[PDB]
Amino acid sequence: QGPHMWTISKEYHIDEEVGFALPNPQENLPDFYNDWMFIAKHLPDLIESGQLRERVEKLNMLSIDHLTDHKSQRLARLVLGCITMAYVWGKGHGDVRKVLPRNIAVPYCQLSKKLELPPILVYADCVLANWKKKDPNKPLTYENMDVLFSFRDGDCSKGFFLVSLLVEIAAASAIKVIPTVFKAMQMQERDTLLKALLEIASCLEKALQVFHQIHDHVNPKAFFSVLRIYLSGWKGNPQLSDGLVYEGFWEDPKEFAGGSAGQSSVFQCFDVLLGIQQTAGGGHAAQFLQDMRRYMPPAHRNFLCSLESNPSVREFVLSKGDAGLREAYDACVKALVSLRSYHLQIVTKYILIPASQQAKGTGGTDLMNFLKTVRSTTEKSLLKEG
Ligand code: HEM
Ligand SMILES: COc1cc(F)c(-n2cc([C@H](O)c3c(C4CC4)ncc4cncn34)nn2)cc1F
Repeated sequence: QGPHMWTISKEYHIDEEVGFALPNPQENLPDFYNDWMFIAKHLPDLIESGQLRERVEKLNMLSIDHLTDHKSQRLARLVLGCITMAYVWGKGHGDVRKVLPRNIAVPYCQLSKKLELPPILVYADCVLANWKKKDPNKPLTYENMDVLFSFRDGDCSKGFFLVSLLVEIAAASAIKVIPTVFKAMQMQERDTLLKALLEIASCLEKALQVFHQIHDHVNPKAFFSVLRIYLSGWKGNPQLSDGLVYEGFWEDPKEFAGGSAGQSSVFQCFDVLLGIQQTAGGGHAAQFLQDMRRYMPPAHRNFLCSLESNPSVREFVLSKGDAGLREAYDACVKALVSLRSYHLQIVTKYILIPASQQAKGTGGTDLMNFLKTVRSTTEKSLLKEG
């Protein structure tokens, strides 16, 4: 019949409440994995004391066969991924391990192959599956939430991961409007389309207000001098120029990029929907965002290329000579420009200024240039405002 997004199929694994985030993540693994759980839950103490690497090297190789459902496999990825970052970087002062012991590398790679995700911590692990409600009968607010794992005391990982998650959830409230958009275009329902675009804009405007909470829960000194170390990967990294050896799984060292919000499917989703061709051309920013799709869960990666197969919303609006429809489309693009402009100020506070008192991103190239290119591509998609 063809690529028609008239409904969001349950096979895309997009939750009605939390969107691309993992709904009600599992907190405990079966008892068989207690040795992994003790290490993952005590990374601040084990790293600070210099005992982390020895505790990891003492592990027996545990089979992944006892992780029988999706949520336990996602929790185990988050546990193994946090342990791997702590093992590779240690205290973060130049003494790096270039070989991941087989006792963790083998189950980590087996589980990563099973979930079609690389054997490195991704945004879907440390943001989308790394959370819980303190009280299940209370709403999804910062006060009623916590992360499952942190790297070091005072690293601000709770604030950084949770505010990223909250923004991600706020933007997700617009996903349910996508089938209304495609259906209104197919059925030539102008008023329905206009109303749907304004609702998407409203959601993206609310996501910016949610972002303001970053200042209360993250401090620049801790983010840049402490958390930054554990967010780093091994692709174009001079500290691990050939990548990491996953002992017992692969013969040669392998390179994988560190976790990135370029792996967020909700932001890539609205750029695709609005025809902001962030992945077009052969430039660095476009190549990076396309590359980050292979670091997203497979159903979410599938949702994005499915959106790309649908008719263009931008081309539909551009061809109508309808001021009301063009304004509603621009309200969506404007809300993304506003988010990106505010995020540039956040990056200046949390990265640029601390770095100046001491910038390359996950892609190995200047992060300010990447962000400004992404923002500029969005601003240039406005049909009028200039
Ligand atoms: C302490 C605050 C923050 C800092 C320092 C920060 C830093 C960065 C950096 C360095 C990048 C470039 C990509 C990379 O190198 O991995 C990036 C991209 C991005 N960030 Fe953040 N970020 C912050 C907060 C947030 C929050 C709360 C969100 C909400 C989900 C967010 C969403 C994004 C998105 C979607 C991108 C991809 C580029 C774009 O779509 O404009 N960031 N961020
Ligand atoms: C030179 O100094 C630095 C360079 C940097 F690249 C970073 N860095 C990288 C990320 C990453 O993209 C990220 C993540 C990941 C954990 C998955 N999660 C949420 C998020 C929101 N926006 C970005 N997010 N955030 N900061 C930090 C640095 F200090």
